[PDB]
Amino acid sequence: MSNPYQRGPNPTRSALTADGPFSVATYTVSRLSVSGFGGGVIYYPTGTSLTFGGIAMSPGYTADASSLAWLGRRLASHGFVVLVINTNSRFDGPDSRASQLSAALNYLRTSSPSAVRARLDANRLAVAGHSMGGGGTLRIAEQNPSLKAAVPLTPWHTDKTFNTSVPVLIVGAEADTVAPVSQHAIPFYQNLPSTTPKVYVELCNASHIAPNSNNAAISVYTISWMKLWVDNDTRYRQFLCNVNDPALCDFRTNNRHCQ
Repeated sequence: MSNPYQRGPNPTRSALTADGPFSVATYTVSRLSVSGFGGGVIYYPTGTSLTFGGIAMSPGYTADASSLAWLGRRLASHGFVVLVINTNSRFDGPDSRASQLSAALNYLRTSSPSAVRARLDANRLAVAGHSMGGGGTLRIAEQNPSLKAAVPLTPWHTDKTFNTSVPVLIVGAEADTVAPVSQHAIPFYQNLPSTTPKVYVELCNASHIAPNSNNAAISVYTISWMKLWVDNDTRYRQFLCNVNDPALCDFRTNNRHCQ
């Protein structure tokens, strides 16, 4: 076997900025059915009988899974099972959101409808989250080394050091005034262990709400990082190596993923 996990056509930067090749179905996880997180929406591939890796995603300065619907759908369409949670509360802090992400991942493994479980390879799991949720991503990554990848988006957290070996790609927003890049995203990046694969990208002319609507840069880098590590799909290395992107105002990496 070459790469059992590889999915979809050969990628072009262009295709990575709109919904991908797989058809997508959704399933609402009602708040009324689960314990350690609010509800959620699972986005998953139909029209295929391959299994995909799984992603749990936390919303940002709200409880609403709808705020990241575009990106749950987006990642799904490129070949993922994606559970976007609602949080228990509007005001849940990063560490509680880490708990909720944990619960959503267990939900995916143990509790999802048969339609979903069928598309899912529960051995290949990753996390993403906006803001507060992004801080959660770092915490949960620190606690579960078996996660494939973490993608914090304009992350916010009071703690600055996370001891994780999970590959991290952080998206900062240059004009973010709620989680300023130099007090949040960049410290997170710098404090990760030296041996962990990591990338920081900073969106020019974007604020904390940048992840809340369709966004080409967030799309390209999130899809590529997920593909690279969840799927071991090195065809995605090209979007994360020798990067040159006018959308970006900063780019930092230890370049372990270009090996």
